Amino acid sequence: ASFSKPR
Amino acid sequence: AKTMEEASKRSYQFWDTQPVPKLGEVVNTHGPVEPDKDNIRQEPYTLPQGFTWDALDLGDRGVLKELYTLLNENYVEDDDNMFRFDYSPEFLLWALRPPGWLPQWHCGVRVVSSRKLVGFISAIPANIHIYDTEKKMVEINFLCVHKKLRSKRVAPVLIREITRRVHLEGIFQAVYTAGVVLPKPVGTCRYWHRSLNPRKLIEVKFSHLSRNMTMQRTMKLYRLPETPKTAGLRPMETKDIPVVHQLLTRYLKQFHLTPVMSQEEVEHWFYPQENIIDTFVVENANGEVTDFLSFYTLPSTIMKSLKAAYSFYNVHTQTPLLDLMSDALVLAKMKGFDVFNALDLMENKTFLEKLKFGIGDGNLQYYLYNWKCPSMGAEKVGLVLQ
Ligand SMILES: CCCCCCCCCCCCCC(=O)SCCNC(=O)CCNC(=O)[C@H](O)C(C)(C)COP(=O)(O)OP(=O)(O)OC[C@H]1O[C@@H](n2cnc3c(N)ncnc32)[C@H](O)[C@@H]1OP(=O)(O)O
Ligand SMILES: [Cl-]
Ligand SMILES: [Cl-]
Repeated sequence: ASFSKPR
Repeated sequence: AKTMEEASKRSYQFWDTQPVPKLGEVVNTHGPVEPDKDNIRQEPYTLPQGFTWDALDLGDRGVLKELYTLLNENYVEDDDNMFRFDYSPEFLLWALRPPGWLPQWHCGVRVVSSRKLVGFISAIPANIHIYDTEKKMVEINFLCVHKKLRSKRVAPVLIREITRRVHLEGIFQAVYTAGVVLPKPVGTCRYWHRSLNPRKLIEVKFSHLSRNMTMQRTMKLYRLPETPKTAGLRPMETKDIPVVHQLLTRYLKQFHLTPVMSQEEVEHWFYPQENIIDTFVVENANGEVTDFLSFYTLPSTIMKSLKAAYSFYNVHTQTPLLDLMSDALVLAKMKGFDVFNALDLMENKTFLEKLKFGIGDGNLQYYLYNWKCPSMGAEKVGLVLQ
């Protein structure tokens, strides 16, 4: 799994 | 390493020993790396002194509590270390007890003396369609080592032990995702985010006010209708299980990596559970269910709470996909989500920019264990993991 946020 | 340029330089002490293709390798075959084993190691792998294996019975509420505590304090974070997934007990039962689940595959590591839970990895069974082959595999999830045990080589032992436990059951392939680049991705996806409550997202630093744009301007850009527009949209019910199963199976045939779900598996993964999984079907003027959308719930602790929806499987045969996803956003907004997340897999690139999603900074790499096949573009990946 990966946790991403706006770039 | 999070990019294929960083992974170009490295060497892989553990993965070089495993039946996966080499990072440089370009693959034009389809099949196992090594043969099915007719004799399997009967003894668990040796752990460091003072640690021991334990299969976690998640029907025990205190054990389930130990697991989500381990995960909430030590599992995946955003790379800025601002937010960590906040896995609920009920979510974990959904993700970890699908049909065919096995207790030995909920594989824990405990301190011998105190019995404290300090490591975990899980396998769940899944039939997987990969190019022209259907194989029984497992999906590996929730590899977690306690922050104070990190970098002590416990992860490879967890991997070898769950591999052994899966081999004992006659299964020799696995699928798994990771944010890091390892030998060797079968496909690479990007996360995208759609603001629903922009005031909260900018306040909690999840997003930032874009260049020369006011707060008032930002809410206006992301404003959504109060009710969905698609005629006949309603929550999935028990009577919809067969047609949802039919719709999904036919729709997934166009992709190259997909699950093959039984009707019981469709019930488990899609039947709505508040604060876990939402599924809405489109029932038309003829009474026919022609489309459905689904997203699961995974909040994050602000290291309040960040309430996030994750796009799951969306199937269209008579409603335009664009319209279906607009209503998904409207529904998530109604249900109080702050952000709606989706990958660029399946046909999602056809709606991400149109619906004002913004690209994220992470990669989600997909991997097969002991299956050598050509890599594929994100739009041919038709498999979503939790
Ligand atoms: C037939 C059945 C087969 C079944 C098994 C199929 C394979 C299953 C594969 C796993 C599917 C997981 C699916 C998910 O759950 S993906 C989610 C992974 N979990 C997290 O991100 C939670 C937060 N992080 C942690 O808890 C730790 O950092 C973990 C436990 C991830 C690594 O622990 P630690 O930081 O203390 O490292 P180490 O010193 O002990 O060991 C490092 C070695 O392991 C390699 N590594 C690092 N991260 C990952 C990763 N995410 N997948 C595979 N390998 C990973 C690493 O490059 C190195 O190998 P090499 O560089 O030496 O070669
Ligand atoms: Cl269990
Ligand atoms: Cl094939």
